Amino acid sequence: SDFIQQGNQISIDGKSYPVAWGQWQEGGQTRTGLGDTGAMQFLGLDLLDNTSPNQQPVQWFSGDRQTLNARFVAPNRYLDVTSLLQGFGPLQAQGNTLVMPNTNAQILTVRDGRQSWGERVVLELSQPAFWQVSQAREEAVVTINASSQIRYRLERSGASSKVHFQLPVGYKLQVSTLTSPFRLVIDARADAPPVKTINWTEGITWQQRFVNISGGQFPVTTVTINPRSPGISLRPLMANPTMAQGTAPLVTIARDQRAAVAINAGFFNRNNQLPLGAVWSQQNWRSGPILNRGAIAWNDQGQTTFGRLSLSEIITTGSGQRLTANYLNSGYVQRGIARYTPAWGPSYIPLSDNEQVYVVQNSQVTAQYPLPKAGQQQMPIPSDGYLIIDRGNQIPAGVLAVGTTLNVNGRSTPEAFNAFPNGMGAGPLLIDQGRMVLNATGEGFSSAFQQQRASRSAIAVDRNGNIILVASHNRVGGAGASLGEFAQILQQLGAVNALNLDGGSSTSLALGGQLLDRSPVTAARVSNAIGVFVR
Repeated sequence: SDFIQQGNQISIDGKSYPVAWGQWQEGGQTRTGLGDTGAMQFLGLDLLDNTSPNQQPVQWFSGDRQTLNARFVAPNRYLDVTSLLQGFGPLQAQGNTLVMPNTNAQILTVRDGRQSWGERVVLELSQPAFWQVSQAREEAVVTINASSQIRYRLERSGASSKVHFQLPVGYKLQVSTLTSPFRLVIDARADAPPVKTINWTEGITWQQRFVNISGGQFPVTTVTINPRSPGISLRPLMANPTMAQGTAPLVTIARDQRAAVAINAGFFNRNNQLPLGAVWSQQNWRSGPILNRGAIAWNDQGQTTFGRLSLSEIITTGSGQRLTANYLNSGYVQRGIARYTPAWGPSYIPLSDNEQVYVVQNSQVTAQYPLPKAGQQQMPIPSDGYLIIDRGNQIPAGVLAVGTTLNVNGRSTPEAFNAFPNGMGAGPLLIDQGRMVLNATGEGFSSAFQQQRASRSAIAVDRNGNIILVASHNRVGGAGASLGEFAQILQQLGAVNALNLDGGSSTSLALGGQLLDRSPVTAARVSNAIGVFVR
């Protein structure tokens, strides 16, 4: 009931882009709002530091800043762009797609020059123009809806133009606008993007900062969430919303499952798209913990706990015999007893050779089969039961005869984890009660993993019990953080407890269904995320 019309696409020069929009009635007028992070990325609005979440000062081919009204309609923060774009004629929707107006801009000159921090390219324009920028490693492109050390080249695209950049390693583009005359300014420099603090909605703040440690200066993107704010909840989100197998871009997970904020989360096997580590929500285990790895758990009252999590399930038969299962709904393969429930999916395919499967339906064993190969073949998982998988003949003969009744009882360690209905494993645990506790070897991470410099993701809590989602990439003029450096970064950010999440190309942080920290083309498909919902 918030909108008369709404959609998830805008069209510019005949091409559609993923931007949330809505139109409503206000003072007898039709107003048009665009998701803020979407307007920023696909129109080129500079979002300036604000005060109240309902106000958003912006710069976009303006001598004076303009303060746009902002309204939140889950999962997005919509900026009222009606006045901003008034000169270009009434804004018209065509179903799910808002058609952006023709600004009739032309590129008049292109000039470049050296600066202290790199190089600058200036496009003089006849009118304001929508623009976007994408970068993958040393290749960058500025797309503008205007007709026409570093190297750059213009490509004409009808009513639009693209400026293609080949950049020195470490350099990024910082793009801004000017007036008198209208100009798109493209700066190539290593110390980017600039700092920003946006009060986004009640209980959610987005920041872009430089964090200095001994090892260098790291641009870091954060979203800080007060989990005690009314209507805020967090949920783990799987690429496939109803099964364990699958990967998808984080930004696609965020959009499709309507998360206001999301960060990539758990480790996975990219070869078979299976989860490796704990994932649970509303006491439903999507994937079990492995290797006593770092984990966070929480409830909908905003309470959290951190620790190194393990889960054991005791299976007790109708005679009283006990079996211990150490793997649940996991892509992680070791000798031992594993269990697969409907949370895994409709079927199971053997992950190792010479497995034994016991089919359980309504708490009774109904069948036993060998799964000799690979696999190769496919056991259905009963909707009213589960599968017990024996890897390495750990189950004594006759214990699970057809007809045997079973009870399964699970318990987490540390004991405190049993209180929390939602959680996410990853690792390593980096900070605990203010102290540096990194022990990657203890959590089973390889030597190679330990000496790697990479993009990093984390979830942390500060002094106030606010949750911080953190994405870091390369330091200015250098590599991504080591695990120790990342721990120092998080300590600098005020983390009292901090969990390392999956990093590298997996690192991605979405707000209002747009990536904040990197270009979408550089973000890998991931298995799962932590999502923030505002209701």
